[PDB]
Amino acid sequence: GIPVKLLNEAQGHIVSLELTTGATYRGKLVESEDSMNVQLRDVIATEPQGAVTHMDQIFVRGSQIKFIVVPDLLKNAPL
Amino acid sequence: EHTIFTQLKKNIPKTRYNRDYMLSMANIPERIINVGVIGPLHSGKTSLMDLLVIDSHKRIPDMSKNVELGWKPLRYLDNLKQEIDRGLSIKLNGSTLLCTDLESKSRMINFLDAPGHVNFMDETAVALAASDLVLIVIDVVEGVTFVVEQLIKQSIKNNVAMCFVINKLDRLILDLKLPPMDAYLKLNHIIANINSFTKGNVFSPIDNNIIFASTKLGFTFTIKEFVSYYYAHSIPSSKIDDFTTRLWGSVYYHKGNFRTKPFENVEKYPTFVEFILIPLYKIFSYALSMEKDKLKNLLRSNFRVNLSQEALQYDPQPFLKHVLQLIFRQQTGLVDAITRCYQPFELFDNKTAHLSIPGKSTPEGTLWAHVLKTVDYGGAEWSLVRIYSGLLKRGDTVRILDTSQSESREDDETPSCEVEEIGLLGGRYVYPVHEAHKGQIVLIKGISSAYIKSATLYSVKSKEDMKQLKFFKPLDYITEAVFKIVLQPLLPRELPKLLDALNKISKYYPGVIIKVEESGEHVILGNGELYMDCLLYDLRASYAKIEIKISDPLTVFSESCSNSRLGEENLPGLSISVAAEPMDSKMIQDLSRNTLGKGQNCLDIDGIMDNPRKLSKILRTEYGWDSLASRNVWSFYNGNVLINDTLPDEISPELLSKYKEQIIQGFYWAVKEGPLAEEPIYGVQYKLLSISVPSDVNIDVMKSQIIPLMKKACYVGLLTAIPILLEPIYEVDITVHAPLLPIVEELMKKRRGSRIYKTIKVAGTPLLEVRGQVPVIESAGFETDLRLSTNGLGMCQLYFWHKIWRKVPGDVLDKDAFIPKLKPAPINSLSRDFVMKTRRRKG
Amino acid sequence: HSSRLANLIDYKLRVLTQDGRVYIGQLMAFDKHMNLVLNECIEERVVEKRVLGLTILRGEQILSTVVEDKPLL
Amino acid sequence: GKALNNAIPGGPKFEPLYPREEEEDYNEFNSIDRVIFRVPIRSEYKVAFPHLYNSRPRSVRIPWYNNPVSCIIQNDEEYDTPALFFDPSLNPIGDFTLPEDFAPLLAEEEELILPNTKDAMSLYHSPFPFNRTKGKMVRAQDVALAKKWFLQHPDEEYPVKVKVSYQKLLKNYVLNELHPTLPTNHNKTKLLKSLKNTKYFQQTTIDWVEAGLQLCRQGHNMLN
Amino acid sequence: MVSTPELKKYMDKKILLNINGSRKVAGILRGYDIFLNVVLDDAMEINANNHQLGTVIRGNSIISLEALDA
RNA sequence: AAGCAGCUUUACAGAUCAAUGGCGGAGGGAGGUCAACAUCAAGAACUGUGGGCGCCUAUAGAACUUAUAACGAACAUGGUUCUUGCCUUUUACCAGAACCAUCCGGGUGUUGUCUCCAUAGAAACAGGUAAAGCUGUCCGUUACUGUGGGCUUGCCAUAUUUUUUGGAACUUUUC
Ligand SMILES: Nc1nc2c(ncn2[C@@H]2O[C@H](COP(=O)(O)OP(=O)(O)OP(=O)(O)O)[C@@H](O)[C@H]2O)c(=O)[nH]1
Ligand SMILES: [Mg+2]
Repeated sequence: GIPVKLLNEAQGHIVSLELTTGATYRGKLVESEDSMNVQLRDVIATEPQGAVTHMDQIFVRGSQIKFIVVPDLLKNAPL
Repeated sequence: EHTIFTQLKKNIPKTRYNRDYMLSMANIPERIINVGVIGPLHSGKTSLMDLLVIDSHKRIPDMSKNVELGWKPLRYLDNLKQEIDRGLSIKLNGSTLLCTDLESKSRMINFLDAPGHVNFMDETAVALAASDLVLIVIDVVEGVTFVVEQLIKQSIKNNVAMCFVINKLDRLILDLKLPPMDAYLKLNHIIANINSFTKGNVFSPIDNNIIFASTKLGFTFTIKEFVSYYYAHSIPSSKIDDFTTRLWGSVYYHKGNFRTKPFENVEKYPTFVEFILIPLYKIFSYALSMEKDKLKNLLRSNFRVNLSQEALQYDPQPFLKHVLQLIFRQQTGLVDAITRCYQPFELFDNKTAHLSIPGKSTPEGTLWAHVLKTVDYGGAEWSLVRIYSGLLKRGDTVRILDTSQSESREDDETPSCEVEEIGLLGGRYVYPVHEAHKGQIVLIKGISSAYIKSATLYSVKSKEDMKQLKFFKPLDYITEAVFKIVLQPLLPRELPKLLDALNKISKYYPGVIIKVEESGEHVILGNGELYMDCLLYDLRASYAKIEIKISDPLTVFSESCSNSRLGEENLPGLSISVAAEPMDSKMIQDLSRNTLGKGQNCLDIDGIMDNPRKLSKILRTEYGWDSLASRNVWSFYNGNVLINDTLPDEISPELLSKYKEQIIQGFYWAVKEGPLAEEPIYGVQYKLLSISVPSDVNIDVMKSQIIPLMKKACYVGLLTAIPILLEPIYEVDITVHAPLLPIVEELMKKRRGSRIYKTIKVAGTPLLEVRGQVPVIESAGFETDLRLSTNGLGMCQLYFWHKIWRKVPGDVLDKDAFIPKLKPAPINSLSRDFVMKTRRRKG
Repeated sequence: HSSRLANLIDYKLRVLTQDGRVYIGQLMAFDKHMNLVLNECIEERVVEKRVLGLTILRGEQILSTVVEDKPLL
Repeated sequence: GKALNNAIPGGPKFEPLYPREEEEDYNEFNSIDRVIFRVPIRSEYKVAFPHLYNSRPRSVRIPWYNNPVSCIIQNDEEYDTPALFFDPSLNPIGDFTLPEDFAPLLAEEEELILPNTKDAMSLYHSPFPFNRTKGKMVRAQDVALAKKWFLQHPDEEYPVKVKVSYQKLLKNYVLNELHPTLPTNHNKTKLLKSLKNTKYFQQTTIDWVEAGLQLCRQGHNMLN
Repeated sequence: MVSTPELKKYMDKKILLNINGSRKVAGILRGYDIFLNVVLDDAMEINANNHQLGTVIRGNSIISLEALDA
């Protein structure tokens, strides 16, 4: 399915996302999955409060993701 | 700027993925990749890159109607006139290509097409220091011969990942006409024989490290591929991944179930044969033999393909290709294994550490790059580089250095040049580039002037970062030149132009050694006949227009001995006594092999910087070496090992420790030359038996004194040592038919050494692989003799490996034996002849 | 099936999510889980707006779908 | 071979094409005292590598090198042996199950071998005319049957009489190839097509022999 | 399915886990699972009162996993 | 790869029997041992001319490249200028070069014919170029149904941890 391949193609670029938690994470993406797992670096979190933090490495569960936000050149990619 | 790009895009025959998304993918380091392609003669390299390019560009201007039907194989990445007229790849040329995959996630890839000829092995090394992983292409008919052995060996030594591509299977079925059961056994024999020489990793079609392709008919296979596009539709998806495992390896399925049992019941074939080989042979026999009306039904029924009657009218061959490229689509199976086989973290640190030394600091935050090849394109000359760190842009001032100046290790240390333009290599075209990103191999204009052969390139803003950075070691070429020719210009007034051209040669040709003598004659050292023939054509045509005179093919020799010393200073306060010893063959072979001593391998002497307890531990451990001598080992040479043995070493160790550097410079100076022919010395050990120094030494011991005295003592020490003259020997790889074996034998008997090392039945083909050894002075016109005498059946490759120098049977100095002039000398004295002949050139 | 879903392709859509937020933009890619990809997106949390760009939503998160405008040339 | 005035033992010999061999000089470069003498340096070497074993080559074309040395096998004696057959010249060299319905897609035919596939794979390697099923028409004197015979080796057994003929035919072939014409005429329409026109001619059919006899009487009457 | 995650590089190293209910744990990484169930040794709570325990954390719960020292 | 449904058509009974919309048609097919007239290796890019709306197409000239890929898997003669034998010279020649020609052939386009063959017709009208449904009108089925064909389709069927058989439900305070 194409909605997963687009993700794999944004590996390397910087990504923004939203979780069921309520917070948004922003950073370079290293690995993804068909599940929608993620592996990122130099993340800059921002919760409901506005509280910023730093997280060196992160793994996720896709189930917990609401939606992603992806770079602009990834609209000319082949489907 | 923008305008120049507007004229340059019109030359480029555009693309299906255009340039924007591929140029966009360059930022992420884990994205893209770099890959070289290597193999023997005519393995399908350049035609495989042909496949990737025709899957790349939508409209190529060069196609005749003939190449599109594929009667004559199209050659992309052979640009030059020599490459087309000769018929073989000469200079390496790459293609920057965005490739999708089965995962639909595309990546940029930098392909490097290396020549397959042995005389050009040097440039393959230039692709080794560049590529991250390498595709070794094997002929299913030829199988693997010694050159593949030494390719997977050099490959695994240089810390690059290996993909194996078994090519020309259509030559397996069509030419040799093997049944399925025998063809599977043949591929399996090739796989076992490629696995035998690899240590620590076993391959198998199941592990996706082996790829079955035919570049002519233009198809490519991995088992995951041919399973995914077809058998994945038919049966559920959870069973396919374990089905792939249940494909290879003796598994047999009777009806709907598989049992490893021998073949019990009746109708019996293996799974790989049943699901792959048999349907392939069916594709061929049906495409050729069957009525074209019948085939449409099998295409629609099985593969869901429909064809126009125009496709049904070609000829047997171009219709076969149209059917194969039709059924098996654009090749993402190759890109799958190329994507999987290279993981940057595990290999990369070992690969960069193998050159820049393992110590690393100042990560990222610096421009760090390595210049390998000076390429001749339509304009001028261009610099092929790999980008290890940092960002390049047009007009950037860049620091440059040379590999030898790096061997030597503030102000006066920095030559610098601006980067005028950076292209991506498009083979026949070049793509203009604003900015160069980490990991990608790019072309640059303006950097060539500061270097010859390899170069180290960096930009550093910090002092500590200047201190921590470590330069690239000089690129180790795969073969030593060894093939000697004396050029003069036909009209001496034209000497300067030739000079210029020669320098240009040394730039574009990494394996050439240009030496200027006393008389102005220009000695050129090159790998073989063909290589130096390309040298001479580019020298008379492209570069220098001067008509030139060429001498008779010759070779470089060496000096040795087989077993006391009195010496006197020009101001007789010094005395030198140095013994001369032959060396063990095991020690010689361990020195000639360049290694870090990893595993159980004997340590190379270049690691002497490690604790001499370790070096002495290696010497004593392997050779039973003398403990005192092992600890008294001083250094190695440009050449053999140097040791200090005497009591005054104990008497005045410090006074000698002041002269050690004098001895070590004047010594390299001495053995770099020689007493007989002024040629380097091979396999000769020295020990310093005595040293006598002036009294109170008032500026008395000096380099101008000790150095030429040590030099003379080494020379006459070699004279009293019963010296010998040394000749290099090619190892010969011949492929002939069985009934032609005696002829080859006589050929060997006719030349000089007549030494055949091995004779090997080539399994599955009517070919003999004959390994042998030939003197290089006799190697002239040997290939043509073999080819003519055998009426076009068979072939010869002369490769220089193990770098062995065999003794010349002639007496070393005997004025008595030599025979009249213009007569080839007798077998009894060939040493006196060669020595004298070089002597009257030296003076 | 999914015959209707292909018909929506390349139309500006109004997608309500479980959070209440509503995304808007064209539809480039579609899934069996109802993963939607959307181009030039804009949330309307509610007198509010934000510019995101390319957004990939999950199936869990999506509630309803509705065409805003016809397919663009 | 023509340009360098060095010929193959079985190839044709031409004139020099470059007049002056006259220059002969000893020198510190040339001197036989400084040159190591081994190998004959046969002329085949000068032709095989024209920029190396030959000094100052001129008007020389870059030769082809090293084709793969094809292995192809063929059986001329018994055709009863199958198309895929191992030839004597060749060196000796409980978990998961799915329904029985599926098979190899293309295997619904029992045997891949056909009566026409052996001759077909035998036509896959054939000279130009036969390997192509579609072509264009040529005049009878255009097709050259014996051209292939004198491009080959005389081998051994033949007498010198026919070998010299091989060399002569080769010489004529090389001259015919070396100097082409490539004429382009849009202007001329056939002397016969424009000739038949108007009154003085009429067109019919005749036996070939009768046409010959007519033409003979015409020639005789005209010379008389 | 069942992509065995890339936790080989964390084995036998200290960690700073976070779990559901804003509760977090330090420990040496012993072993991991398909579903990301974890084995930690020398487990210490972070309430700020740090209690030594000696533990198998469930996969579902896990939010993230960090490294204390580079 | 069967069936169902959807799509395309189809022999069609059809809604309309209007305005529509689609696909084709407003100059047939094949073959001339038929002729006339033009050209004619291919490609990027420079200059000039003409047409249509800076762009596109055609023609001419120059330079570069390809293996001069083979208008011809053929190859024959002559002239001039040079170099080789000639002693004679004429006829002819001997055997290499270069520049020219001539001759036997080929394909492509277009025009006018000839033979054999095809059934709707709307092949009807008016505009022009070097060309044509090129354009405008126009008409054949027809744009929405059911029977009959093909597929480009459903992707092929999972309630127990990463999406479609729910951790939801509910309350209260702040602005
Ligand atoms: N029969 C057969 N020959 C093949 C096939 N693929 C490649 N070849 C051989 O490869 C030759 C042409 O391939 P090239 O790519 O030009 O040669 P190459 O492999 O680049 O050789 P190098 O330039 O020396 O590396 C042909 O002469 C073929 O004999 C194949 O599928 N079948
Ligand atoms: Mg090649």
